[PDB]
Amino acid sequence: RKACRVRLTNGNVVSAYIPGEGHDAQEHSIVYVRGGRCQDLPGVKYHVIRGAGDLSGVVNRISSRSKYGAKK
Amino acid sequence: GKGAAKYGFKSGVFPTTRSILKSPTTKQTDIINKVKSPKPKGVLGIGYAKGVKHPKGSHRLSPKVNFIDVDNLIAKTVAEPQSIKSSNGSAQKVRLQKAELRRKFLIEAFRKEEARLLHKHEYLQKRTKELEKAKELELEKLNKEKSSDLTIMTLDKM
Amino acid sequence: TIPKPSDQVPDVDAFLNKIGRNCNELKDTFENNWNNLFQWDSKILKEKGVNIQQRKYILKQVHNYRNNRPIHEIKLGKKSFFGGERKRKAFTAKWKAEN
Amino acid sequence: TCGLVRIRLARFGRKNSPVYNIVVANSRKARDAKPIEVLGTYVPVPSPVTKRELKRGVVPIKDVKLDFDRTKYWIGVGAQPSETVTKLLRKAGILNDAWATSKNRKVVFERMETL
Amino acid sequence: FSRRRIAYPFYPFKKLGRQHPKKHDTNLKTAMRQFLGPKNYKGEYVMNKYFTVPTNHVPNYIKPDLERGQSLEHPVTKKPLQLRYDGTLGPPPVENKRLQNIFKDRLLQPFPSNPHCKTNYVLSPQLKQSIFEEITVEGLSAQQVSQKYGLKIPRVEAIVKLVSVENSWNRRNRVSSDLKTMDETLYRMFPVFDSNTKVIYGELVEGERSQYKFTNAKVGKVGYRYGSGNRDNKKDRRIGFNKLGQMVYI
Amino acid sequence: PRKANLLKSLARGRVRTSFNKYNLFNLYKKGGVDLKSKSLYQQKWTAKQETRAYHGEHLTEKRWQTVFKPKLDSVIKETPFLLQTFAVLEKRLDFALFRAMFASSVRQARQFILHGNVRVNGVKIKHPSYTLKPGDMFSVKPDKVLEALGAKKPSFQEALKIDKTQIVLWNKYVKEAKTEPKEVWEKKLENFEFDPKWAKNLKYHDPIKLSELEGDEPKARKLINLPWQKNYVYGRQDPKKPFFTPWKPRPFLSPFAILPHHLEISFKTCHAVYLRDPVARPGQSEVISPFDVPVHERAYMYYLRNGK
RNA sequence: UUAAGAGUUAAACCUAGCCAACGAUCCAUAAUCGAUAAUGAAAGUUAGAACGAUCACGUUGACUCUGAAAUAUAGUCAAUAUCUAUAAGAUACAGCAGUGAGGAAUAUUGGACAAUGAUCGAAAGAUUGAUCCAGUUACUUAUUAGGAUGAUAUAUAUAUAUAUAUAAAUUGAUUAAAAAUAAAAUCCAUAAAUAAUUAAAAUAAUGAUAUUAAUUACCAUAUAUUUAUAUGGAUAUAUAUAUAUUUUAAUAGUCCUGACUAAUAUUUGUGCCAGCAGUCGCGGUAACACAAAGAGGGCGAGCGUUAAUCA
Ligand SMILES: [Mg+2]
Ligand SMILES: [Mg+2]
Ligand SMILES: [Mg+2]
Ligand SMILES: [Mg+2]
Ligand SMILES: [Mg+2]
Ligand SMILES: [Mg+2]
Ligand SMILES: [Mg+2]
Ligand SMILES: [Mg+2]
Ligand SMILES: [Mg+2]
Ligand SMILES: [Mg+2]
Ligand SMILES: [Mg+2]
Ligand SMILES: [Mg+2]
Ligand SMILES: [Mg+2]
Ligand SMILES: [Mg+2]
Ligand SMILES: [Mg+2]
Ligand SMILES: [Mg+2]
Ligand SMILES: [Mg+2]
Repeated sequence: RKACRVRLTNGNVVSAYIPGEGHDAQEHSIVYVRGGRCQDLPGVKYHVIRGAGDLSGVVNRISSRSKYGAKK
Repeated sequence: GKGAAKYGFKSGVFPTTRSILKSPTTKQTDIINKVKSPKPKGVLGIGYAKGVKHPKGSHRLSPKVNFIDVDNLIAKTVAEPQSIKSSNGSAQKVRLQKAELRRKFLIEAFRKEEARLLHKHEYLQKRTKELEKAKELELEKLNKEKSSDLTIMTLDKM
Repeated sequence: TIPKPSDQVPDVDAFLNKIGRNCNELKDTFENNWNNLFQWDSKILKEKGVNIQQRKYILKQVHNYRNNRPIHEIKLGKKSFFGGERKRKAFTAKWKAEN
Repeated sequence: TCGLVRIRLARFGRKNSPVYNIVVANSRKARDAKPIEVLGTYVPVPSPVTKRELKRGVVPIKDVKLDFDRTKYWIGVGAQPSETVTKLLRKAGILNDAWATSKNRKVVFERMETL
Repeated sequence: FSRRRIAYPFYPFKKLGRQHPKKHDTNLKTAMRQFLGPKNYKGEYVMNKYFTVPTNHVPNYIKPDLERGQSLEHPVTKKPLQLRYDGTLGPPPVENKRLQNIFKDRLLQPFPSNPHCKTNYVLSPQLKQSIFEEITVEGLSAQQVSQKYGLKIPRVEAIVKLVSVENSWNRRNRVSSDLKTMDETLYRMFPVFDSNTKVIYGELVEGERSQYKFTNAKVGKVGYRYGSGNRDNKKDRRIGFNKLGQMVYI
Repeated sequence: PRKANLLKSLARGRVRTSFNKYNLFNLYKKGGVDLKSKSLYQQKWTAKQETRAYHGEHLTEKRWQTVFKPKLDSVIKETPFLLQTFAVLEKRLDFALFRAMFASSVRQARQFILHGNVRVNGVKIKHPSYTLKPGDMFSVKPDKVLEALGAKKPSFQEALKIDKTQIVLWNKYVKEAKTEPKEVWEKKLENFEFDPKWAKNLKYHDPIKLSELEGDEPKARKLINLPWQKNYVYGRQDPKKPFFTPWKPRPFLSPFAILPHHLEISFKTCHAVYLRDPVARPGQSEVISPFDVPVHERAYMYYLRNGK
């Protein structure tokens, strides 16, 4: 499972699960973090938003497009 | 929305309605009687007892209630043109007519407010006096209840 | 009804020049016709290209002429020379420094 | 309008559909703040009338609800009505022609009081 | 256990068999066709019992349970007709006794599933005229007429108003032949019923476009209250209709 | 409001407030609502589906929830109290039109209202949501009522072909009558339960040509002389009226012809009076519905809690 | 001292008290409230945006004048930070627009004083970023956002169950497997547009909004009580007058279908990987749970998700 370490704008540091088939997030990328924990992974309490910042929508996504930042 | 249910389900407040006469009028005898009645001292008392001392810099009894005399207010506030000294004036006649209307309106207001207070008090007193009839007829109905009694002690009486 | 020209006010152009307020630019729009000046309302003035402040002012002065009250110009209020009350102190400080 | 106590109209309703509240208020206080008293309501818009009713002879009616006895009390004390309130009260007969102004002939319908 | 259940007919019907691949048909369409019957060149479905309205003051409502799903009948003889293995509509094997055994109320029941629903009776035009004459002319109050004819007061008042409108239309002959035909048709489809404050109006001088009307009211009861709840951005937004019929926010 | 889609699908089999043939079949084949072998939530959902398909399909769900009145009104048999779940809708103007038989659907009544054909107490109301008070009188333009309760006006081409076929069959009948007249008369009497001039009186008719009659309706009007339709194309006596002009009741009208209790109707003038709000009484409910009390009570329990 | 009580402030002299485990003192946090909003069956709980009431502040602190009322958005002094005019200077946008920063995120450097108010003036009238209007933004709510009919296409010859042929017939499937009356087609409307006219907000007159709402589909009058037949100005035509009298539509997403939990018509790809997931949990060649096609179930100009409140 793909997760990232994210320093937020309030100053805290969190662990965020990157959903979707493919992540375009590298180090020093700008992301937006929402609540929600990766249930089967302890310590990742947050979800990175797909379609915001430097995270793009899931490529070739056609169902539940909104949740994954896809366009159509 | 819940609190409005206390007031007839009315949302929003009007300003509190003002009183034309701020103090009771002289003709309103009942308030004078309560005011000049003997002051009770005891378990439920309102004033310092006979031998009790009040603080050196305080007044023993509360300020006297100043009872309005409607005629006095009408004479001092509204008054009347003492003399008819005047001439034709574009502003003089206008101001005289304005002042006459205001005089009439305030006189009518004061008199009507006194009248409503008097009539209302008489109304409440009357209602109580008719309720006295209900009490006395109930007592009479108790007579006929015990008119048919054979003087033996009875459980309800025990 | 229409009120007749006075000897003070022979024609429409006299009225426009007298009332002032830069209204004398509207001579052409009225075509010097007294009757048309005293017959149409602000909808026609709006169509004819008169802007808001003017058509309101000319209707005011037309009413004044109808009821015989004078139609002399009253200049719109201007701010003080030193400036508005809020900026007056700073402007006076600067102006006194320059003189 | 002058003095501390003034009888005015406070704007209630929504955008593009005014109604007004005949109030007795401090001059120095805001227009829409709670006043000393609320003497009435005034709906400016005339009641629409059918084209037939224009021929029959009725006219649009504007609805004013007012406390006549209390407004007399406030006028007597020296509360100063505003121009619009002056116009309304003068039509009501509460105020006579002494309150008329130079800026302001025949009577088709004279004022009538009914129950 | 809930299942997405395709609404197949409860009664038995002749289902599809081996089909030409290009038919592209569904059982529901076959049920539709069997319920209707053959389609006429005019577009009608004469074979059905429900294509044509009744004309003897006895409403004809669907009775699928009492019919066992067979809804075809001879348009003239009115005897039942049912599908056959030959493929041509023909007489039934046996009489359906339940079509004969119809309860008196069930004849007036629109929908089989809802027994409480029933169709109101149509008043005879003579009765409407009698009510109109009794109230308008003789002066008998709506109470007396309602007691007389076993009707309700509001229905009586509605009858009077409708007969007034009918009188005006008849006076102008605004009724047309199509309207009369529809009236006579609908009439025969239903069973026939068997017997103070101070107000000041201000002065209106010439040129005034409207008249102020002043109504007496008491302080603490007159006004728009301050701090009233704003419901415009809420689901309970209050809406009314001006007397012109324009929707206004009340 | 809701965009109408798949309202009359046979697979779904939901009955709608309509006089349509497909709606008639959907009502026919349903039988009764199946609430058995279902949890309480599933019973409530099925009741919602069935009842909400009929009573207010156009109403939005979040709007119906606000309109829904949790407190009902009721004035030996049993009172069906919970059939009044949807009685609140019965005072809406469009529902009043549909119940008065002034429209073939609630959506058609809505279009009638929005297109200015409806009046309530003599003022033109253009809003379907207008609520009727008791005693109100509302009227619809008679042309639209006749269109609602009448068959579709055929196109010129369709009626022309229908006339072609009618001429063909009339010629066939007169031919067979001429060949075998006596027994033709006798066997016609056989259904109805000799004069040789009978077949002589009957007269042929000339087959028309679509190509030559196309686009000339006044000519086609003169060219037809059938005994039953003399000088007018089928269904187009006056081609400038919105309905089948030799006025004919629409097909499949008897199933849905319910006379409501709460309304008093005048078909001659296309007027109606709203007597009262529908009220349940012992053994009878004035809310015309195709569903039984259990379905309505399940829907009522659904809407009381809003699906909880 | 004050108009006025009081260790409120200043002076003097006495007594030893006062508060506190039903929580003092201290610390942290917070503007408070309603006939306001949310929620609940209710008690209550939450918010204090919007409507209204009270208080405090107008870059920070202290003091002074005036005054009835001020530690005033005043004055003096100082602090912070900028500008020039370099002076016992000015300014501090928590007034309306607007800019930069911070933020997940919250608009016009708009029009008019026409209305309702405020100030000045005797008056005419002047000013009004209050206010009224409009602009942007689905942030919220409401109304509209099209009804009826509709499973075939050709050929044959006062009645009426018209019948025969041929031809085709998209996706899935071989029957209770459907998509689907859904399309197309037909009938009839209306919105918009185009013409006229046209209120009301305001009257003595004044209309920003405004290319006004609304009404009629040529225009009036003349009678009846909305529908009509008439008289008179339009109207192109053909040849003053028989005729008709603008045109006209259609525009839906987003989530989900193992149970909770509504969603049976089935197939494909992957194979404890990719991935999903609110809880149970799913994924090893047969996945109803991942990624999809078909079908289906919600809500719908919104749908889902996150964050919070109540239950
Ligand atoms: Mg000057
Ligand atoms: Mg399920
Ligand atoms: Mg704070
Ligand atoms: Mg708090
Ligand atoms: Mg604070
Ligand atoms: Mg607030
Ligand atoms: Mg704010
Ligand atoms: Mg301060
Ligand atoms: Mg600042
Ligand atoms: Mg300060
Ligand atoms: Mg600002
Ligand atoms: Mg102004
Ligand atoms: Mg401005
Ligand atoms: Mg295939
Ligand atoms: Mg998913
Ligand atoms: Mg799932
Ligand atoms: Mg909405």
